Amino acid sequence: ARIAGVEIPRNKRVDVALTYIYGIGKARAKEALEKTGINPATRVKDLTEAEVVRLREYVENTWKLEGELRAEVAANIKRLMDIGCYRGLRHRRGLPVRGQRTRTNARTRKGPRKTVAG
Amino acid sequence: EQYYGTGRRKEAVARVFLRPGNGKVTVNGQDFNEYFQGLVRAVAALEPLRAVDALGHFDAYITVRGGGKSGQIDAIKLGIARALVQYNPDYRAKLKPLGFLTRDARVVERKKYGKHKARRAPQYSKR
Amino acid sequence: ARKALIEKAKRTPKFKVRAYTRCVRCGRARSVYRFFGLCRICLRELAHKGQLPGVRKASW
Amino acid sequence: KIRIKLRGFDHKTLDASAQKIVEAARRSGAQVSGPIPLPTRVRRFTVIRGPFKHKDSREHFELRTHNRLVDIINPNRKTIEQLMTLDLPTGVEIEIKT
Amino acid sequence: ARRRRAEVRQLQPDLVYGDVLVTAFINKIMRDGKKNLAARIFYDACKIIQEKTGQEPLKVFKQAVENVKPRMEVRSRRVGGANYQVPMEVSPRRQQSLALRWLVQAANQRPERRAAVRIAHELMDAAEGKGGAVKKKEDVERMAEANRAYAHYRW
Amino acid sequence: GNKIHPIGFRLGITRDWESRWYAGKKQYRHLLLEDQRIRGLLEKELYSAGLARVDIERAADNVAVTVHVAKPGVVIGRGGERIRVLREELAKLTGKNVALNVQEVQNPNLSAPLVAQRVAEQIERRFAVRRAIKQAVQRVMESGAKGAKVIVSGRIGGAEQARTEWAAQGRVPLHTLRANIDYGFALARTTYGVLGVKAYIFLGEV
Amino acid sequence: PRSLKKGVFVDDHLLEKVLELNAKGEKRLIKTWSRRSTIVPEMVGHTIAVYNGKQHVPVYITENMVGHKLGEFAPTRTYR
Amino acid sequence: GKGDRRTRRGKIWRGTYGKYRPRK
RNA sequence: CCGGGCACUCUAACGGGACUGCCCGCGAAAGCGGGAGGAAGGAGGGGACGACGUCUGGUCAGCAUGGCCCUUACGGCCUGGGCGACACACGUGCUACAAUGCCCACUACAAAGCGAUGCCACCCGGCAACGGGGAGCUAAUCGCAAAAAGGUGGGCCCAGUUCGGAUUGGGGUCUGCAACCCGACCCCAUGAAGCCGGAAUCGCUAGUAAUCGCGGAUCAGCCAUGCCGCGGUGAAUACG
Ligand SMILES: [Mg+2]
Ligand SMILES: [Mg+2]
Ligand SMILES: [Mg+2]
Ligand SMILES: [Mg+2]
Ligand SMILES: [Mg+2]
Ligand SMILES: [Mg+2]
Ligand SMILES: [Mg+2]
Ligand SMILES: [Mg+2]
Ligand SMILES: [Mg+2]
Ligand SMILES: [Mg+2]
Ligand SMILES: [Mg+2]
Ligand SMILES: [Mg+2]
Ligand SMILES: [Mg+2]
Ligand SMILES: [Mg+2]
Ligand SMILES: [Mg+2]
Ligand SMILES: [Mg+2]
Ligand SMILES: [Mg+2]
Ligand SMILES: [Mg+2]
Ligand SMILES: [Mg+2]
Ligand SMILES: [Mg+2]
Ligand SMILES: [Mg+2]
Ligand SMILES: [Mg+2]
Ligand SMILES: [Mg+2]
Ligand SMILES: [Mg+2]
Ligand SMILES: [Mg+2]
Ligand SMILES: [Mg+2]
Ligand SMILES: [Mg+2]
Ligand SMILES: [Mg+2]
Ligand SMILES: [Mg+2]
Ligand SMILES: [Mg+2]
Ligand SMILES: [Mg+2]
Ligand SMILES: [Mg+2]
Ligand SMILES: [Mg+2]
Ligand SMILES: [Mg+2]
Ligand SMILES: [Mg+2]
Ligand SMILES: [Mg+2]
Ligand SMILES: [Mg+2]
Ligand SMILES: [Zn+2]
Repeated sequence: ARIAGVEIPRNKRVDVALTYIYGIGKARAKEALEKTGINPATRVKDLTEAEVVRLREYVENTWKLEGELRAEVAANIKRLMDIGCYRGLRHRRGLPVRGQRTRTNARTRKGPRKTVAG
Repeated sequence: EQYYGTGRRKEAVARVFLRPGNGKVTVNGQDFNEYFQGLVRAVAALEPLRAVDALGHFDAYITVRGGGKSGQIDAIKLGIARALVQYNPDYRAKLKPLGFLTRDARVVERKKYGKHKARRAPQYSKR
Repeated sequence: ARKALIEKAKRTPKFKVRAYTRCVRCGRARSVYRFFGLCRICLRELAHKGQLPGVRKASW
Repeated sequence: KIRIKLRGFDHKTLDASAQKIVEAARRSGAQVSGPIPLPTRVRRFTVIRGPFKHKDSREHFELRTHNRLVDIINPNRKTIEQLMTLDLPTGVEIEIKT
Repeated sequence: ARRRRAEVRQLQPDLVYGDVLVTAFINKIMRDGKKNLAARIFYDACKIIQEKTGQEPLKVFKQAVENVKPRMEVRSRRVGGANYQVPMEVSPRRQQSLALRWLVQAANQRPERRAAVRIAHELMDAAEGKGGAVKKKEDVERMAEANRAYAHYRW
Repeated sequence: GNKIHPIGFRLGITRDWESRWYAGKKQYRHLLLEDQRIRGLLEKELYSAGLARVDIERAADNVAVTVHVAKPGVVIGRGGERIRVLREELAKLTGKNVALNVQEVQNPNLSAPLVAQRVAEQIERRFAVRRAIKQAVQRVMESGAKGAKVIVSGRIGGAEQARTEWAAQGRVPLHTLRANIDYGFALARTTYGVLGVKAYIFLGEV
Repeated sequence: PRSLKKGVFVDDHLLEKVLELNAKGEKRLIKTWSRRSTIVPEMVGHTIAVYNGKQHVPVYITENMVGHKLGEFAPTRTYR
Repeated sequence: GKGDRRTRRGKIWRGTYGKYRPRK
């Protein structure tokens, strides 16, 4: 069931299977099922060509999505990076941005542990 | 006419009134099986009457309050016990050997400082 | 603590946020109970003396 | 409606003052509902024992404000003849709301 | 138990059967203090085990727990260097405890999705003389009869 | 590190507060501050007059400051003169229109804070502390007082190392709160250092 | 996720200074000890020296960096 | 579970309100 | 809800009640085993209480204090910054790795506390944080308030997922003079590691462990997952 820029969920509930699209979580899936007038509990296989085409109509152009969204986020990174912003420096050095402590437990942003001696 | 038993269990109070009848017991505007629906220990509430062969000889109305529903069930048990004793004192001969007239005094123990919940001590590592 | 560091008593802090408790007797810098206006050490000693009515030994 | 809100840090003081008031009002007035007790406001304060740690040594104290109610019914003069100012207790505190 | 004998707790009887071993097993199933959910597990398992095989769940439960109880085991004793595995018999109370623990642990190590289904099929297999709990029991007994060369270290 | 304050233990039973009144959320703070100011003033001036306890009571803007003295002649003064100055200076700090009250305490050696003050005085002029201790315990024991106890702090007699003094008599059971155990602390500030003086006195049973 | 939610706050200090500086043409280096204030559009083109807490570092203000604050370009920290 | 802030349990653990846990 | 009434649950002040007193046994005695009666027993359960002293234990950075150094200066005000830094290492925790589970509606049962511009029922606006309006409670009467696990109903179907919520992009509210350094919170989106943990090591013997929520102090706000209390359900085992 192709909906957005290449995206094919299958064999699951529709609202759940829409999370597999990039710019769609649970909220936007519920909104699509709401305004498109489609039963959320339906399986992917049982989707009508008209139901699929209406879901495509809505989801395709209401919000920016997979390729545009990835490029927009990455270009936002580049945007606040080329400026001399401190946030850009935190993105450069590969350190957390939201203002956490970096003495311990910066693992998610800094990668696997590289243990120097002491 | 009517006989009264109060009972108390783990911060619960279950006023129990016993009369003759068919065996229908109601609680706070609900039948005994609708308010305690799907609780496997609910049958213990009407257990004290199985040494006296009630439930067909008797009938009840109970008002319970406080704590959780398990304490409610056990307070109902104790209240039925005391109502049964005030009805017929000879029932004591079949009650205390079963143990239905004893107030269960097990209370939740207060929380102490230096602990997590009143006994659990925080874990140390490399003493 | 320090005398000048009880400058909160003349409050006029130039901004309403800069008001801190500053326990009256000991001039506590960090930990002050607002209800007594005292700090835990001053509260302990004063409750030991018996100058705070109603204060007993908690036990249960 | 004459509400007499009694409050204090001492329970025996509240009992003394309230019973004196009720004994004064019992020689003049009605079947007075009398000394009803109200729940007590409990303020607890936990304090670390020693300055400069030993964190896990703290002890706590508790203040308790006790409350009593009188509710005299149909008093006219002789009740307030023994009411104006006759009481000994100091730590007691009395309010009158109508 | 340095001073006293540590008197055994006397469990409450059961509301359905009136038997104490059922309450003990229901306690062994309970986790996080949920005796209601554990009782529902055990009794839906009772219905399933009484339907899938046309026998009474009472005697099947009893026969399974009886089949899982071992008669010998091993304890480590420090003698002349490193300790050795010394076999010995079992207390009836400890037999009960070990049987119920092996029952629950072999039931939850099963593939079945629902808990009650695991409990029911575990009880069935144990009542027939096979299954995982009886396998652990027979391994415990195989520890005996094997290091029996240390039968002079009984203590 | 043990032996919490005894009067803090005793506050509930067989002991009473130095201030007994009532307040609420909006009043307790500066009222307690006012009590502290009163006790501060009375410890500034009346130290050498032999004062033991200051009991302050409030009904409703009425203050009842009660000074227990071992020598009321210095508090009243000649012709009442001294009950004019510091009784007005008392009202020149608090605008509550407060009056002052005096009371007699018998046997200044029977009040523990007074005994503490006495031993601290004899320490400041550098007497052998143990003689003051045993003599104080005897002054206590020579008039009822089924128990008596005195503790002195370190740097005794000016010694470099700190020590701990002793010589109680009778029976002084600080552990059990039954029998009206009184306690007083004094501070001897001397050239070598500071000496704490703890006077425990045990009298009565119930 | 950054929010000021109404009347975006800019301190008077550099506000009046720069709105009077613009009237006479672009000025050279300015003095700034207030990094609490927000950047406004008309600041583009100047050269603003901000305080690290120790030093005075010049910053070239451009159109791209209008929505941010003065101090995003003055690093307090010094490492490696 | 409790750390998922856009679920109901994560809302009651933080004590907040929103779309996934309306007040009433 | 009303009339009305205190019997009841309750609130809070004084009492009664347990003493190995009764009986069998054993014993020289204390006492021990067992049994009845009793709400309860052999210290019924929990506190407050920590001996002569010890380690030259801890803080003059709370206070007070003995000596030695400071004086356009260590004192003193204010702005900014810092205590939040990171290639690492431990301690204490929080959340998890799921089906006895998650989420969604629906519904029931706590105790202890807090609140005069402070808590904020209720109506409106907004997906929401929150805003506007506004009632009441000097609070056993009002409000925080909904307890949560649980109950029935439903969907999920063993899968890095309707598990898990880290990280990051954007939008927005709020306290505050002011959120770059460096706040909480809401919304959209992104949906990382992790599928029960190596050697080793910790807590707990009865309502205890385990789990579930609630409140409080400090505080304009809050980095509280801490700390101090409260109750809901409720074990396993102790040969020695
Ligand atoms: Mg309790
Ligand atoms: Mg608990
Ligand atoms: Mg430690
Ligand atoms: Mg100083
Ligand atoms: Mg502040
Ligand atoms: Mg503060
Ligand atoms: Mg601590
Ligand atoms: Mg003294
Ligand atoms: Mg001497
Ligand atoms: Mg005493
Ligand atoms: Mg989730
Ligand atoms: Mg009425
Ligand atoms: Mg009566
Ligand atoms: Mg016996
Ligand atoms: Mg017996
Ligand atoms: Mg017995
Ligand atoms: Mg006891
Ligand atoms: Mg005891
Ligand atoms: Mg006891
Ligand atoms: Mg004792
Ligand atoms: Mg020392
Ligand atoms: Mg040191
Ligand atoms: Mg000094
Ligand atoms: Mg720090
Ligand atoms: Mg480096
Ligand atoms: Mg409501
Ligand atoms: Mg009332
Ligand atoms: Mg009411
Ligand atoms: Mg009232
Ligand atoms: Mg289901
Ligand atoms: Mg993986
Ligand atoms: Mg997922
Ligand atoms: Mg899995
Ligand atoms: Mg123990
Ligand atoms: Mg707060
Ligand atoms: Mg943070
Ligand atoms: Mg909390
Ligand atoms: Zn202080």
